[PDB]
Amino acid sequence: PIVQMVHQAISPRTLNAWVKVVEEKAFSPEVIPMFSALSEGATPQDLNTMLNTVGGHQAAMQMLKETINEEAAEWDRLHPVHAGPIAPGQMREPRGSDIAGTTSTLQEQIGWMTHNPPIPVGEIYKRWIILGLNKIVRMYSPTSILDIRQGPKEPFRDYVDRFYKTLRAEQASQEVKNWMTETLLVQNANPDCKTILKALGPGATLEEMMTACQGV
Amino acid sequence: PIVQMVHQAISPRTLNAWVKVVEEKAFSPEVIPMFSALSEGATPQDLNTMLNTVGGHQAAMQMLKETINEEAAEWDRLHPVHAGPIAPGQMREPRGSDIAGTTSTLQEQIGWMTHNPPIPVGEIYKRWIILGLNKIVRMYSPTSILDIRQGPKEPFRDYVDRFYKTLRAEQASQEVKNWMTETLLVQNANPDCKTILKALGPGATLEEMMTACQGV
Amino acid sequence: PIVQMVHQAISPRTLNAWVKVVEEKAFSPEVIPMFSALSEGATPQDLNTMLNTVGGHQAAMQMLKETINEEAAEWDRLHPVHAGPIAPGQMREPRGSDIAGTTSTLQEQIGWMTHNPPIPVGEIYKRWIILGLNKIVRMYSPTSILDIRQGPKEPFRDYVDRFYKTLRAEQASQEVKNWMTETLLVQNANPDCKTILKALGPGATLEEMMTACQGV
Amino acid sequence: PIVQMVHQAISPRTLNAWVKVVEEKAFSPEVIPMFSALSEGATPQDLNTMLNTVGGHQAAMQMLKETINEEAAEWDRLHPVHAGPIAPGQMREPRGSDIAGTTSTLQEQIGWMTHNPPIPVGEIYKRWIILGLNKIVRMYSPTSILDIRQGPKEPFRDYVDRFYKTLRAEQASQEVKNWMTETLLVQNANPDCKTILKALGPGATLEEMMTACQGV
Amino acid sequence: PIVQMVHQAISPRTLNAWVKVVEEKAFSPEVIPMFSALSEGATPQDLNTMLNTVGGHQAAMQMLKETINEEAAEWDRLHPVHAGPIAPGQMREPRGSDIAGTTSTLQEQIGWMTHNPPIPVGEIYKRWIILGLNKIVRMYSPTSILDIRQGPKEPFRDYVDRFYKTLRAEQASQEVKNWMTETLLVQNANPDCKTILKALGPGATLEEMMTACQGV
Amino acid sequence: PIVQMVHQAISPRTLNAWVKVVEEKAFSPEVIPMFSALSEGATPQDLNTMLNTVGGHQAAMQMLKETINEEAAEWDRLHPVHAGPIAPGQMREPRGSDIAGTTSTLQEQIGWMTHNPPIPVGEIYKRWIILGLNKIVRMYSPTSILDIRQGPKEPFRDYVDRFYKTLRAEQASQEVKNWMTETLLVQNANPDCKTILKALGPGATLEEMMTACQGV
Ligand SMILES: [Cl-]
Ligand SMILES: [Cl-]
Ligand SMILES: [Cl-]
Ligand SMILES: [Cl-]
Ligand SMILES: [Cl-]
Ligand SMILES: [Cl-]
Ligand SMILES: [Cl-]
Ligand SMILES: [Cl-]
Ligand SMILES: [Cl-]
Ligand SMILES: [Cl-]
Ligand SMILES: [Cl-]
Ligand SMILES: [Cl-]
Repeated sequence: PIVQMVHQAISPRTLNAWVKVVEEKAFSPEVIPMFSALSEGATPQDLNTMLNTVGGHQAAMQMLKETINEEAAEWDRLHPVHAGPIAPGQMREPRGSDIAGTTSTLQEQIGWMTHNPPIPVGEIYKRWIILGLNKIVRMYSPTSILDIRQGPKEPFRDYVDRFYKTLRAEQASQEVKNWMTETLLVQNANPDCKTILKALGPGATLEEMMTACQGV
Repeated sequence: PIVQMVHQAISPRTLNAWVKVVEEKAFSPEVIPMFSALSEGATPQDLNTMLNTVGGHQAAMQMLKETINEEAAEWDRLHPVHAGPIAPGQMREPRGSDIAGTTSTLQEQIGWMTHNPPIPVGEIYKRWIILGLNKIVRMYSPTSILDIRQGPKEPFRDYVDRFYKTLRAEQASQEVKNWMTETLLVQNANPDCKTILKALGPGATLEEMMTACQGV
Repeated sequence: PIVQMVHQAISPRTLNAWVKVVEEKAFSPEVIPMFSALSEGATPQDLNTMLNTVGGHQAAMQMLKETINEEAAEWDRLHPVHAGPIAPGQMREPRGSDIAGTTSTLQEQIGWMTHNPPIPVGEIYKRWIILGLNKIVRMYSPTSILDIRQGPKEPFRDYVDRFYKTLRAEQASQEVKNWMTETLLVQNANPDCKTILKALGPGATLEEMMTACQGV
Repeated sequence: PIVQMVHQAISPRTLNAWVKVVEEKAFSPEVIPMFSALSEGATPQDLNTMLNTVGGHQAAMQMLKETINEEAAEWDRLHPVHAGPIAPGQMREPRGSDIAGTTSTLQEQIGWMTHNPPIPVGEIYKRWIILGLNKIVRMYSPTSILDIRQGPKEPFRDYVDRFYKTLRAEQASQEVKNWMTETLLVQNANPDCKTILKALGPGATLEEMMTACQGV
Repeated sequence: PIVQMVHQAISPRTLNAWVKVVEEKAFSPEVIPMFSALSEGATPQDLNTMLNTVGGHQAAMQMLKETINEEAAEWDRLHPVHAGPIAPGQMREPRGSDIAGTTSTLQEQIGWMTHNPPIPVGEIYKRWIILGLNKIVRMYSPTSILDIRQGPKEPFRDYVDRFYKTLRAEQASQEVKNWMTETLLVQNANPDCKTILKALGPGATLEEMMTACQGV
Repeated sequence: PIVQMVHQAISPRTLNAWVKVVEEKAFSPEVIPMFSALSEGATPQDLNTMLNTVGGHQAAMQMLKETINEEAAEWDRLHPVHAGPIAPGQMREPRGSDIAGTTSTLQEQIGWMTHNPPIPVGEIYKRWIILGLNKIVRMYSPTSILDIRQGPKEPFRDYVDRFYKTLRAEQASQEVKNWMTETLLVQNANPDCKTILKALGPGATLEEMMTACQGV
């Protein structure tokens, strides 16, 4: 990576941490923030390193490649490379494959990221990767948010855990996710607690809803 | 984070330490000082990282979001953003969402924190988070301080452990907590030790109270 | 902490090390040097961090608070704060609560410690804490030094281990501890070895005493 | 290694990490990116270190030596060393054995890598090593891509895992690997899912293919 | 410690390493080089830290105190402190107790070690400690070198291991240890191997002696 | 050690790593590259540290001492120390014992290594140590290369592992080791595979030989 801006190689325990995360948790939603955390300031070389060191899950890793290729193709459409000799004081325009690290050197990647103005190929490629990770996470989620219903003897707290866990893996914008909160959470509660929450009105906090069905 | 003031990415073992803390201890009172300890000099990006890497406990994490949103809304009320072009020498006013890291870049967060005078968005957001963590801890505490009573054969030392453990998780200011100490501790002791402590008078130290009921 | 004088946040494994020490060894005498070791150059913020991250032992932690408050009250008595506007070139007088970190900022704590002449609030508060730790250790020691007596078939070496272990936790100055060595050690040995040591005279080293009762 | 350009010795946990990788995973495809990751900025001395610290697998390590010798011999053919005294301001031409580290000193290796223009002996030798590692991985793969066929009750997702796992270890260029994807994957699926995928047409993504055979 | 010359606090894992060494290996000869290794550049404060963090073994730790006090008393005899006001440009003469760290501050210890000419109180105290450690190791060794005799079916290699292990813990100068090698090793071998070694003559290497009795 | 050229103490986990290597793997060939790896830039003090921290194996450690003494005696023969006062601008000539670290200070060792021209006592002593380590490894190898013969049902790959493992521990130059490869490997294969390899001719690679006897 590059620390704020001097270049550094990816650390053994960063590498190891990422490997263990995928081994232990597969593609559970929290893996993605972990990935981003472990890739702060990462060059495409470091990002590819993290991806390539994953054994197994090669259907997902292939899916991720395609997503990255789609995003790369789109970048090329919007940003066409122009014919001409790259002047002494300047550096060339990056393609999608240069951003994905496959067709660019470490020094070129360092060049784009540090040069003024900054061309953050690390952070661009990272967004493409996270995009592909979301597609995987969402596909690899077994349950739908519509199916999360509170059991008759289930403590509300456990139902809310399942609800927002499943919600975290849903393919939905924030406005849609807002609708799911205000509609489904109360709708799919068990009869006893459902009554209790309906009596609070449709503008009570989760704290208030959780403390309300705490006894029941 | 930023070390005293050069920017740095959050370390693998900081990340891992925070993850294990929540796994092992859930939301026991000591988790909060640990959080603060592990987030010293943290930017909103680093703070969000720590929060987002938590798997499970999504009812609490959602509660935390709402608290953060409430604190954000309050910040906006007190600090209204003004219309105008941000001059070359200056930086824009942060909103609550910029402080919560959701609508601000890493560079902007670095900008506010390092610029003179300092606009410590890291430390502001951290207070909001700790506020929300307290709401969770206090809600997730099973016992009330009123219910902590010494068993007939219970060593005083173990009763005082339970008392100040439960006290640590109570929703109460210091003055109220002072009242609980001077009132309940002696009140809820077992008959034999209760007599002993009453004889010391109402201005004896815990050391004196503990050593007094040490034999009994 | 501050490394010799640039400020730094407390490390994950410092934090973790302190936590494990208390978990594994409770308040055994060696915990205190460990605490001091792990808190070298620590600010009050770092010291409070270490204390607050302890789960359980809240009777002791409360005792420690009172001791710290007593030492704070005493500091205020000897050092009264004066009325007046703090000039541009100067910094305010610290109270006991500023030294205990509860009423002072990190920057103020950094200010006092680095400014010339040095006002070492870190090292002052640390002494108060160690004072309170001793009160706990000594109270939480089950045995008295008077009760350490050598068994009839006990190897002297094991008796000396028990003696100086129990001695380490005693409430006694060095002169009193010197008296205990020269009086009790030989006095409370078993008959066979007691005779042997009496024959050496009252000015023989522990090495000489241990090697003398090595065969017996 | 050399960090961007100051020289450094290879770290204990880099060393250990590489050792454990080979112990745990033998020569599974992901070992190679790990090797490269752990050898970022490595000198030939550091590269030889990593190779020599491997116990066992000495048939492979010998194979690797031969590959390295072949690449070394080829370098010498293309780059013949010229007779003459190396001037004060200059440094000598590296042979293949100098690149492989066997006939060059650490200082010479540092010299070539840092001097302008750069003579990256570290990165050249690394390519030769990775070349030899591929020969081993590919030879040590038990299965052929032609033999990966979906079981009648096998979830497609598991079949795609096996397919792209085995594909990763194949001796094939990208164009050949593209042909294998578009030809064999669908061809060797089980009857029920095979029909489903044929109906999508020959330009559907893996995401679309995987989600299509998700129910079946 | 002080790294070559900037001051630093003792690291968590240095501390922990020393603690585990004593727990696992007690006072086996190799502990002493480990101690010295872990205390490279250590101030008396750091040295006392390492010693004080040892739980158990308090007979030995007390023995060590006495040795340190003896060495301190001897230093004072040879180096008497003179009466007079310490000038602005100078620093005071250290006593034995200042060297042992008990009566000197960290800054004074830093002062003596860094000032020109150097007054290495760290390295002086370290020698006293190692002196006391040897007394302990040698006392705590169960066996004498005279008692190491080769069993009739014992492989010579195992006998030489026992011999030089026991030799390492002996109270003897190098000349005496040389005599033990050339005299006892061959003398105390078993009849079959004893004959073999006598035939080599009295100037053969251990390699030659070990390879000679390898078959037998 | 000294990092490229500022002095540093040997790290806890370097120390620990070396200790574990000897505990786990004794004197298996790969230990030697590990030693060298862990001793990059090491002073004689650091080298002695690593050697002295080994518990057990004292027959080997004694053998190593003798080898070091032999190499030291040889250095003294070739490099005789001259009589005269060492001038202010210069430093003294090192003896073998100064190189082995026994009769030289840390500062002298730093002096020789950093001064121009460089007198690399660290790297000289290291060669002597590795020389002595080879003598041990080779002596402690149970099997001869002549005795490695392929079993009738043994996969060739396992036979080649045993061959080059045993070869690695042999006392032989590269030319002799080349002869062993081209002569014995094929000679000592089992009848079925022996025939197969003879048919390839006497200039086929190990890759070709291994892939040839892969089916058989
Ligand atoms: Cl790869
Ligand atoms: Cl851009
Ligand atoms: Cl997230
Ligand atoms: Cl502000
Ligand atoms: Cl707290
Ligand atoms: Cl003061
Ligand atoms: Cl080797
Ligand atoms: Cl080149
Ligand atoms: Cl102590
Ligand atoms: Cl001196
Ligand atoms: Cl030693
Ligand atoms: Cl030389």
